[PDB]
Amino acid sequence: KSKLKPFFALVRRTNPSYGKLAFALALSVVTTLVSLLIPLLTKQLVDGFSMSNLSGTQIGLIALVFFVQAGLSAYATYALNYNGQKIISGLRELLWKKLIKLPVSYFDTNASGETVSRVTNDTMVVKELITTHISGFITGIISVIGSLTILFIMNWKLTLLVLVVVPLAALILVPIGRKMFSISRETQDETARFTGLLNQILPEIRLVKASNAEDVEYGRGKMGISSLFKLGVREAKVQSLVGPLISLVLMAALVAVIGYGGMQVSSGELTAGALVAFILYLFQIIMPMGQITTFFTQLQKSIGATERMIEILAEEEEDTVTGKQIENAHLPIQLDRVSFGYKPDQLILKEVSAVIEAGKVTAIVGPSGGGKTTLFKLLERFYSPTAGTIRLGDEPVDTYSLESWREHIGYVSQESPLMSGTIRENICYGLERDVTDAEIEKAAEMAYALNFIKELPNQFDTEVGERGIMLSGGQRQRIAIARALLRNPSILMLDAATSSLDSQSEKSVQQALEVLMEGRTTIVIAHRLSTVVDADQLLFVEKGEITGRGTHHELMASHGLYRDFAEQQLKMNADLEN
Amino acid sequence: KSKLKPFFALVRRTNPSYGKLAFALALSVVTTLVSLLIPLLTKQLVDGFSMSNLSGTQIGLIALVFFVQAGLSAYATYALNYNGQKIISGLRELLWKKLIKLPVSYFDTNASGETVSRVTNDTMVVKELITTHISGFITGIISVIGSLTILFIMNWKLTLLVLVVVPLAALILVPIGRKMFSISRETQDETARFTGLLNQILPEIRLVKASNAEDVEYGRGKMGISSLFKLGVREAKVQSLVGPLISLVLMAALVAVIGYGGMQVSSGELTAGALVAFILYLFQIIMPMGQITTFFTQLQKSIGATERMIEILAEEEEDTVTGKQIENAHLPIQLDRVSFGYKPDQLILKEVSAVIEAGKVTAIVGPSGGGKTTLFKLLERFYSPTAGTIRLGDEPVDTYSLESWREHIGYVSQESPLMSGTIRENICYGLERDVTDAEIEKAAEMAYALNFIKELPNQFDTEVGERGIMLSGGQRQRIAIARALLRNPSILMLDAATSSLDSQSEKSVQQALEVLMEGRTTIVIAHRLSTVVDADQLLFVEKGEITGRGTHHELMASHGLYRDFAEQQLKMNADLEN
Ligand SMILES: CCNc1cc2oc3c/c(=[NH+]\CC)c(C)cc-3c(-c3ccccc3C(=O)OCC)c2cc1C
Ligand SMILES: CCNc1cc2oc3c/c(=[NH+]\CC)c(C)cc-3c(-c3ccccc3C(=O)OCC)c2cc1C
Ligand SMILES: Nc1ncnc2c1ncn2[C@@H]1O[C@H](COP(=O)(O)OP(=O)(O)OP(=O)(O)O)[C@@H](O)[C@H]1O
Ligand SMILES: Nc1ncnc2c1ncn2[C@@H]1O[C@H](COP(=O)(O)OP(=O)(O)OP(=O)(O)O)[C@@H](O)[C@H]1O
Ligand SMILES: [Mg+2]
Ligand SMILES: [Mg+2]
Repeated sequence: KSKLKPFFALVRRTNPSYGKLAFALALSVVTTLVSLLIPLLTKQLVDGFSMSNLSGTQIGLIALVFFVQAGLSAYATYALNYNGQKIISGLRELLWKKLIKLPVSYFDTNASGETVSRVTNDTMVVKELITTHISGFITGIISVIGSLTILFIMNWKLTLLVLVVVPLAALILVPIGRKMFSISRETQDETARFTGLLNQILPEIRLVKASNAEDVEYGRGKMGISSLFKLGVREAKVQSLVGPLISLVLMAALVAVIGYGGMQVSSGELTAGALVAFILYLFQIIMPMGQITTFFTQLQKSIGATERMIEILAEEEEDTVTGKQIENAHLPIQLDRVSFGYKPDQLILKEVSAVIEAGKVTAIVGPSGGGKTTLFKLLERFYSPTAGTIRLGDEPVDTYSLESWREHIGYVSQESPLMSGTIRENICYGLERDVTDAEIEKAAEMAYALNFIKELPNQFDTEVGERGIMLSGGQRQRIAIARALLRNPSILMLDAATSSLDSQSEKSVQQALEVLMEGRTTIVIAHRLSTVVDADQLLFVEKGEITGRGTHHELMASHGLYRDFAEQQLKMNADLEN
Repeated sequence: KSKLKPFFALVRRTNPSYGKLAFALALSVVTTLVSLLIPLLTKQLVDGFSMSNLSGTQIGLIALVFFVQAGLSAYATYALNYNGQKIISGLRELLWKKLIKLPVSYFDTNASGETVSRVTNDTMVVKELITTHISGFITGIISVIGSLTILFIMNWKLTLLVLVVVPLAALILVPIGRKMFSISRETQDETARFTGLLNQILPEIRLVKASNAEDVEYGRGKMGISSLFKLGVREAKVQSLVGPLISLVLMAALVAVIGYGGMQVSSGELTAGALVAFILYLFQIIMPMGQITTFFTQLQKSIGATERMIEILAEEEEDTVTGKQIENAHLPIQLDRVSFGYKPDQLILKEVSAVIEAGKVTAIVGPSGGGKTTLFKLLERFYSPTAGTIRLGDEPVDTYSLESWREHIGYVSQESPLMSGTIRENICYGLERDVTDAEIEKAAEMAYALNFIKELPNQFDTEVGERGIMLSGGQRQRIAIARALLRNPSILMLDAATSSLDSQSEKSVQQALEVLMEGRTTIVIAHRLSTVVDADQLLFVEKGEITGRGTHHELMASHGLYRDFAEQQLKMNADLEN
């Protein structure tokens, strides 16, 4: 609560803005002083400099130099802008050091398309306030206090009148402040959701063109713009209510300076020139009051923009803490009852319990929707179990720091996602070492990628492009297997890595992986049982429960379901010749 | 060329801005006139209204009402903002009516993750110019011309001097204009590329967390921010060069009004008060000159921002033109010498020629990297062939309008992409009809989806989230097959639709599809030959060439390769029991 406190804390966590802004403020206050000084000099300076010829020759250069001193007020502007930029740049670094550290559950919950716009399109709203309206506020406040002291030395009562009228402006501007806050929050939310929709539509352009939904999607993208337009005009329709109201307040103050002006008109007003000058300076003060009002409305709008970004920085990332660096990684992974559900109500794993042997092939097999890839996401500690935990040699897996547990496990996903860039920026990813270009090569050959990656310009960059769309549906899986094999991992985890590639490449990659990972522990999902018949252990997973565990022969002889699960399989290939 | 012409054309293609802006301009010019009028009245108005009390009682209300007429200058501001918003909103509709109409080749070429920022983060730069600096320019120009006529009626020569000095300001401000243009273009390009990088990183968060590349990716996201910061400070470092230079120009003009002032000081300067007033009004004119300079620099920056968006609107979309609405769709698709390459140099299809029979199953089978999905992208006219064309009943497929050709062909891709939203927003997509709930069902039951879609809260929305990540890798393929089966298509095209689902679901979906699509033409890719043994025709595709075409038995007996391609397959399943 008290939005100003968290906003200024979020700004003050961007430290190096703090230094030169003082110099900026000093230059601005001195420029404001010289602005207040110029007329008081210039009038009697005209009569004083009656001999313009002689005055301009020697002292006239002063009348030039002060002007370029006005030039050195421009510096203050640039100063602000530089410091201004640093603040928003600081903000982006904060968010980009938080977004990629939040646990994956936050990204299953919040769709990450929108948070990207939170990083890119929100802080650009914080730019305008810091860049201009802070200078506006400071010059306005100093000019107002100066004119206040002036009129105070003019009068003892009418200054009290205006200083009481000002609080009325505060209480009449508060509701517009709240409305600006609410409108800015909804507009920033709407721009975030719009960019999310558009980023989720465009990369799927093949689906749009093929389903013939160009028109429906243009409509659903137009209805998103129109909810910006209204939220981009209603806000304007509130800002217009700062123009009259402020003047309206001065109107009352005028009646005030008239009312007491009529009340004091016997003793006061004897120097009616004093009253006239009072009114003149009231005009001169109504200008900077408008400036201060613009700054307060912009502060409320900026808080309304960043009140959603002020909680992405409070989400508790979770990286290396225990530091118990893994030392063996060659132990059998034990699972004691390990139950887990993405949402807390429904359970997808109901007291699973298996023993992944060390240095052998264990195949998690089962019908779709059974909860296998979620079993790996448990086994790689993306999430954490709700029931009892995993162990290595009777030690819980929460005793080893995550950085020492993900640098030992090479995990090929069901999608085999690629990122835009080179193929040497996806075959080697995050490897702190310099790959040595004999290593990228042995890894690709162990994934049967060296054949197809030499027909193109090279390993060099067949820029895979966005989501690896410049490669096939089989070549990108081969590249993902290569990325997993490059790290020389102790525990391998293939989530159907031979899914979308043909039979020949399947046999080759199988031979290579079995030649390499002989002494290490491997866990493969086999959607078609022909590829894991030789596995050492099998885990039949159905509905989040491990129904049958054992070798292929004993399980198929003891498990009724899996036999059919194999038999139909056999039938098709047993039908191939006849 | 001549950037102002294309920019104003791009704005004028947003018509309904055009109307109320005239009212806005009239209100602004009248407010500028009353601003120029106020002092000339107010001085002798203090003298004439010395009554103090009698003037305020009856006529004093005028001194109030004109102030709220100042309030009705605020309207003009809101007017601009409203019209301002409409322009940028208009722009977004233009781009969103162009981006989803460009042929897919443009999206293979230009990564779409940057064009999304071109739509969302560029026009927000056009907002500031239209919202404020157009009013600034108009008031400044009118005030400058008024003061020019004033000083002209004061003097016949010194006004010529200042009107000659102004062109010097033009020629000294041109280079800053060009620098602002270049900096704005590079900054907009950099923000686009940054948002592209970030949108291609974040949705792959599992890959980042699992490859342990949190630190490398934070670094590659920080190096993107720093190239905004520099491009966001260098621009500021150019804007600061408008402050002094303009004043510097006035400096010369001062010497000018002094120089001829000394030249004419014999005849002129006899009314030295005239010279003093000339200098005073030169100050009063140096203010609006700064305003006009700000507007010109902002115009150059806005052109620098939109000079990349002014060509996305010139890319020649390609939708329904010939209008020869397809009438039969039950003819055999003939392929004449066809050849196609994504880039013009390398050919991926080298004179392919096949005959997809009408009402039968033709299976395109072949090793990965062979060019099958590109053969479908030819057969669905995403791209167009470079060699001879496709035909239906001896008629080229470029004789039928695309809208009548994509509403007849249901095409399941290799990725089976989903979009965030309901499952009833992906099982039925772009269908103009109301999709009864009995139809969504006889569809999702034909794809073996009715079983898993009832365990969850319902068809309603087990929101599949961004890229369908709230569903499995098999459930989303089943949903994609459902989306293809819902449209009741004459030509079906399954690009490995039974890839990532288990054997039982494979058999069920195969039985359902063979029960439904018996009278229609189907084309399936089979990566594992057990699923298309019963197909009527086979197309062995290797390296973009159709090596063997025929039934399974005759081809396997006549084609040496495919036999091994089958035999090894058999071996694994022939090894399953032993
Ligand atoms: C929230 C709406 N925002 C505004 C509110 C404003 O209120 C004003 C009250 C004034 N006191 C009572 C007369 C005077 C003098 C000028 C004002 C101007 C103003 C400033 C510069 C040039 C002309 C004017 C102007 O409006 O012309 C009048 C000289 C003004 C401008 C804006 C943008
Ligand atoms: C590109 C840099 N942009 C600027 C350039 C500027 O040049 C100015 C030249 C002037 N003529 C020669 C004296 C006067 C009078 C004021 C100026 C101001 C100015 C305007 C309002 C209040 C104070 C000042 C100001 O600088 O204080 C001086 C009164 C000013 C402001 C900015 C932002
Ligand atoms: N955010 C989520 N990520 C992954 N799975 C989720 C999520 N939310 C819910 N689920 C549930 O998890 C299950 C998918 O995980 P699972 O491990 O079953 O995939 P899978 O077994 O690899 O699928 P398949 O066997 O077809 O490859 C589904 O039943 C789905 O309802
Ligand atoms: N933008 C692109 N989109 C698709 N393919 C491209 C593109 N650019 C180049 N290609 C080439 O197209 C070929 C992939 O298309 P192809 O039809 O061979 O995929 P595929 O045969 O379905 O792959 P698989 O058989 O493994 O599923 C690759 O050789 C690749 O080099
Ligand atoms: Mg492919
Ligand atoms: Mg799955």
